[PDB]
Amino acid sequence: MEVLDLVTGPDSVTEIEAFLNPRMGQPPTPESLTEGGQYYGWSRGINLATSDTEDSPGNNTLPTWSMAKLQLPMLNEDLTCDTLQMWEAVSVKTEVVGSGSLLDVHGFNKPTDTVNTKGISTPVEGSQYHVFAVGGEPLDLQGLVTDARTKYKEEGVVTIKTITKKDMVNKDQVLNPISKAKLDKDGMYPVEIWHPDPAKNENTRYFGNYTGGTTTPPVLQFTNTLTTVLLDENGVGPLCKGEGLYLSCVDIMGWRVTRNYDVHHWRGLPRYFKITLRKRWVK
Amino acid sequence: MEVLDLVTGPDSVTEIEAFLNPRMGQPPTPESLTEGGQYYGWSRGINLATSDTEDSPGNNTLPTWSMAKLQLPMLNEDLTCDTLQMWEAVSVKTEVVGSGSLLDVHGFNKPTDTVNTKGISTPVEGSQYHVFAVGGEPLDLQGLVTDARTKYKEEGVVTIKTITKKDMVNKDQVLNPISKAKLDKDGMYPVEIWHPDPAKNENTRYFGNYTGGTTTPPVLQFTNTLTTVLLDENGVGPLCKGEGLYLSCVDIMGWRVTRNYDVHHWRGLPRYFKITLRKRWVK
Amino acid sequence: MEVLDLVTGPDSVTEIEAFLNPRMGQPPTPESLTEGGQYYGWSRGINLATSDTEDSPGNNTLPTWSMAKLQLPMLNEDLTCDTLQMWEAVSVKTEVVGSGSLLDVHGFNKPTDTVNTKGISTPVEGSQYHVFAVGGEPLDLQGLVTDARTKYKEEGVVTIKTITKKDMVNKDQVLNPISKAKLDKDGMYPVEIWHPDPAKNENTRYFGNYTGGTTTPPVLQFTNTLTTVLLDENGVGPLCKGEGLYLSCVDIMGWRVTRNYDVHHWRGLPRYFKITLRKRWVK
Amino acid sequence: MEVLDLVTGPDSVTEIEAFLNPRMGQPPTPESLTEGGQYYGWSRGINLATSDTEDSPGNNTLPTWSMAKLQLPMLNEDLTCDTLQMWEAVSVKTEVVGSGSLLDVHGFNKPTDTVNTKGISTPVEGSQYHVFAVGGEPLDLQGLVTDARTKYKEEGVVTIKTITKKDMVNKDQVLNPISKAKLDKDGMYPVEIWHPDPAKNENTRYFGNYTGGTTTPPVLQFTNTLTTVLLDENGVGPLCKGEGLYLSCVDIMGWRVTRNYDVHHWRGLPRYFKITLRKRWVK
Amino acid sequence: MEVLDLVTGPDSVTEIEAFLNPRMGQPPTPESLTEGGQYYGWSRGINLATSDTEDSPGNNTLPTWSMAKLQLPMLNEDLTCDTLQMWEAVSVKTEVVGSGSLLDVHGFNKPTDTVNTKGISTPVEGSQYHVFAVGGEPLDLQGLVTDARTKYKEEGVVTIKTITKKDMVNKDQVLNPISKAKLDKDGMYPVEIWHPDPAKNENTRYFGNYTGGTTTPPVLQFTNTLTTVLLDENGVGPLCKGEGLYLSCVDIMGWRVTRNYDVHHWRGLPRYFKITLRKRWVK
Amino acid sequence: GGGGGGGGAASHQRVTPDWMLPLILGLYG
Repeated sequence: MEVLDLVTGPDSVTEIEAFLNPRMGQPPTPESLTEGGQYYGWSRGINLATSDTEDSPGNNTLPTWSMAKLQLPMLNEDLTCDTLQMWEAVSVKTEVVGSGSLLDVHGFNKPTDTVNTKGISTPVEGSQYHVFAVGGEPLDLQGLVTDARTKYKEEGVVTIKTITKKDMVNKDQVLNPISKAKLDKDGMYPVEIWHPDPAKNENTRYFGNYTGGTTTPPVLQFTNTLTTVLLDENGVGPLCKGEGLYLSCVDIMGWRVTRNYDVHHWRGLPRYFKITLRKRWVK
Repeated sequence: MEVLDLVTGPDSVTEIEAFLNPRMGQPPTPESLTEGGQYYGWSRGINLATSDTEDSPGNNTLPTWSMAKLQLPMLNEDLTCDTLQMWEAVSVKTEVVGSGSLLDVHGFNKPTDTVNTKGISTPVEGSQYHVFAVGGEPLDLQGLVTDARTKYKEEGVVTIKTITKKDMVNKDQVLNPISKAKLDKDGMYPVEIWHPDPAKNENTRYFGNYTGGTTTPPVLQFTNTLTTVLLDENGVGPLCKGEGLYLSCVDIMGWRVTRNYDVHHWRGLPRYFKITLRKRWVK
Repeated sequence: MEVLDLVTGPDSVTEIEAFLNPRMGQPPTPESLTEGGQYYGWSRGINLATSDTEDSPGNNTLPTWSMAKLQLPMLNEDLTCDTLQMWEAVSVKTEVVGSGSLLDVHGFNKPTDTVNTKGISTPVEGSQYHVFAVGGEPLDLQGLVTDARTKYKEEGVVTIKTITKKDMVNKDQVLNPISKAKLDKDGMYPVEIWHPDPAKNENTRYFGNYTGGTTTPPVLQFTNTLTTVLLDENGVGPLCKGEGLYLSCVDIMGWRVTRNYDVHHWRGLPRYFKITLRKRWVK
Repeated sequence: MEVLDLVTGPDSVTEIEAFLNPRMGQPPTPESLTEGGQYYGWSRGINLATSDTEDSPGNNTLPTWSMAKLQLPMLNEDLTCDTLQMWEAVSVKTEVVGSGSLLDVHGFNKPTDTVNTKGISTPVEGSQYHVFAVGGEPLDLQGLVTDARTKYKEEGVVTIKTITKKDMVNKDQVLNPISKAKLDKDGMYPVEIWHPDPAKNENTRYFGNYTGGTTTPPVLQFTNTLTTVLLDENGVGPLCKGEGLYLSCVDIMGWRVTRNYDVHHWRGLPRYFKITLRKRWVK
Repeated sequence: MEVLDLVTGPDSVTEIEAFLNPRMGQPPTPESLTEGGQYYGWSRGINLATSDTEDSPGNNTLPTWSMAKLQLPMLNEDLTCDTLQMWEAVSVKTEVVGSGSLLDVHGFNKPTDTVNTKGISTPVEGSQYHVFAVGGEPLDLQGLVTDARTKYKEEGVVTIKTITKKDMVNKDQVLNPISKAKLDKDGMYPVEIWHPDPAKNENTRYFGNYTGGTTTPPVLQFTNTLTTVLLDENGVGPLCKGEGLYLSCVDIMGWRVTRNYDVHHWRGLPRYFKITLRKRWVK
Repeated sequence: GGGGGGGGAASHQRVTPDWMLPLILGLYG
């Protein structure tokens, strides 16, 4: 994989836009605002372990990674040609949209004055997690969990056991090299299990940040004036191997809590991506 | 829209100033300090949903975007001339004025010692939201709400339903591309519904930040020594299409809470804008 | 006002030092540590509104701006000379002194263990406000209050009514261009009313920051190794019009609270200023 | 030790990768998720002093330093040659993996609603400590403890007494030059005792940060796009003396607390290292 | 004092190392861990005022400045020589050592679960104060106290009265130019009284920061890869007047609190200094 | 305080100090 000069001429540079909607737990359908669709953009009620050895989170309570594989313009006539062209992601403008909606404090969440059930509807608060990646192949994931004893559903989610065909081991609570996967499905890989693998991702740039806590104030900036350069130390950005551009993200704002038993629901927001790509000559 | 050289000569550069007052809910009139006017700069008492399916916020409890369209000096004799001139916004000095007024802790808000009704009058705290934009056309808005079931008044505010003529759908809690609008009216577009659209705003620069929480300390800096460059990666700033310069903003400092049922009122502060514009030759 | 070259030669550059003591409410005299002098550097007990329409803060409970007008060396023989010289403030080293005194937690304030009246004397906490300005004329102020109904004393403080001769209007809770003043007296302009006016102050550089909250930890840095450049985008600093250099500031660290009814007293700290000035030729 | 030119030619530059798993107290084995292995990645329950003079922490409740010594490619034929080559660490990409696992709030920890045993499983919070070092010899440690009277186990951990053969002295609560060691064993040197020695470590670069508190929200960033340059003011990086590269770290995220007597368990996460090395000519 | 060229040649540059132990209140001796020495590194129990007019802090409850005067190599044969040499401090690598010891939460401090006397031993938290200075003469101090009525012991500490021979005046709660001293003794000048004097210290560079609060999480970074340049705007660093280099500091981490009456003890940590000096020709 | 953000959270914008305006400007005319 020799990377040569930038290709010049008509259409050697292109822009790709996309928004990835969050995957907090409640699927996009049913759309009915009375049959579950009113939780889209949120997780369903987080259910807790019933004992130290009985922790089975429902799939719709586990935020998962969002991902999209975008198709770029075709490039090579001759595939047996000594020198071909590849799309190179140069930079990305990305933005999490909707933080202002968090200013709705007039709903029916747990109120701030619980003695009289007054005040305001408590806004979303808590743990936040923002990660996005742009690469030329799926984001490589390293699994690591809080508890290797957690009983994740066998269906509907991709967990470490889905990959290894075996039960998690104690090493899965730290770095177990065996527990790897690729983010190749949207809404299926729980973010409390799968993390960007720093030992791989040679062709993907990822950026994440985590803020913990139970009532931590969410903080978010948004501007259309910032660009993230995806070029590495050698001036080379992610190269689209099959002309497939991979976008990955997760944007958890925290939880809203209901007036019944403090049931928490994760809140996620959509992320916008505008990727600038250029053609690169490759040998 | 070919952008050419900067125009030189007498009056090729100009400065425009404006302050946009906040739109927190209580309109500017009545002015009477006994008939409602005493709430100008604040929202009226935030009223809460009465059930999970009955959330009808009053219009005067919903901060909305502030916007102004400023007229710039006329430019072109010949409109059928191959090369015309356009005003280009180069930079802006902007400032949110009045945070010092938040130091009044001698009023009648909920006191800090509630056992004896003593201490100080609790100052403004909570969720903060600061956004401003400068562009050559209205700020493009993407709607996204906390709850697609919220029953916003049909009159007095522009909501997603005003635009689509239909009820919100579950997709409106995430990114629904159909829910778009333009900030073309001051005090009408609620900020908990309408967000800068990152997929558009090619000719507008916007910058916002959100801090959540219920008692989060407001933080604010102000100096007349800072400038925000509005030029893009190509050195081109927003171009005033009809010589109309659009200013948009929202500056929520948090809430003050009364001594009756913890009623919260949003507090907003005015924003000052000093935009430097230059004439640009356009083909 | 044409600004020309920098004047060179003997004494064309000069340094000016000054410390402005805080103006929190209790005047410098009486000095007696039993007759009130023990509150110098603090405000007196903050008294609260007795109703929604009765808010009369005592003057000594309202921090006000500190300001000093310094005389610089005389400059011009010939005032009818085509080209004169003016003092130009190039930079300032400024510092808020005394934060370490906030480490005294052995006094008689409300204790941290209120059940047994033990622990430590609660240190100063809360809302902080730091602003300083250096200009060639008085700092231009824009009035904006929390409540236009507040009954500020008519004597002893300069309030919006002192300036307008009329009662405040609801617009005074937002930006009302009529409510302007100049900081031309020390300890008289309340900081909860008067803010640097961004629409003016062409010849002053100001910098401020606000942190709200009721128990927010005060934060402060101090070093003698930092300089603030006062030069504008054109390399010109504030010019001393009548060779009078204006220094303005306010540095509120928060409040201490007593063991009786949680009475709060604002704590302010002195600010030091070392301004470097140079002579400028002006046409 | 004269450092000369960089060696050029085939294989003069090399990359080395490694992940160091945390050492929070529970060893890697037994692996059994019922016999202790379920605590791997965590410490065992923190046990408290029984009196002011009886503080005996269990070894498995004390996070210790992680370290690894990596073997690099051999270099010198002639050891009696005037000029030899040495491996020089130029830079490191390092990352703490797994913060997303902290988003599991569905387990059996102390719940956020203790009155009804509901809400969510409190996530990991508290004191955080992140340190990593890359050097050409073991990290030099300076001992300093909270209490010189603490009765650390004599076996299983390397403490100041292990080194001095004598009991700690009061000077061990501040800087006592005698209490020095080298991080030459993984999982043996408690981080509450051993700190990077700033008076030594001439051939190691270390970087650490500490955040205290009991419920402080953990914060963590991770990206594969950042590099830490290991070169000193003279452009020289750590030199691998015996071609042994030393990696050291500790990454405490805070504690989880159980539903029984608020027992706290430290949580640590693995750290990834990708070190770029180049051959250096040394005289 | 004309500063000329840098001296070149053998030994024109030199490095000086030193660690200053904290001075929190309990002196280094007695060393006995049963006779008080167990508090070395901490202050003794903070005792509170008994009334508004009776505040007598014990000396061993008052952190004081640490300082050391280091002797540098001698320089001048001829003192009547037109041109002499002086040592110039160019930069300093400084580090506060031991924050990891704060991770000991297994002691006997007030526990986090006070209902059952469980959880963990509350770690050090609260007000933090970090200052260090490097200069060619003693650090010039400006006194400023919380309360001019405080009754500091007349012996064992240097206070404003020690210097003025008179009682403090109300002006001592703000900036009183008369209250000045020099940090010429280690462990004698209380940090709640004596602050770096910005009006002096022409030959000293100091840097401090203060964080208040009662339970504020201590935060600390440490790395051996950072340097603080001591050179001023003219490229000149502190010059060692009598070849005596002055190091000053205070590093308060907050307090630990006991299980009896919430008695607070200040915790301080040692600071390391590595100063690089060069010879300078002076006329 | 203790709740940071510096990656995936749409990042911080800056401003230019007035006196630095020409430079910064001269690069985009």
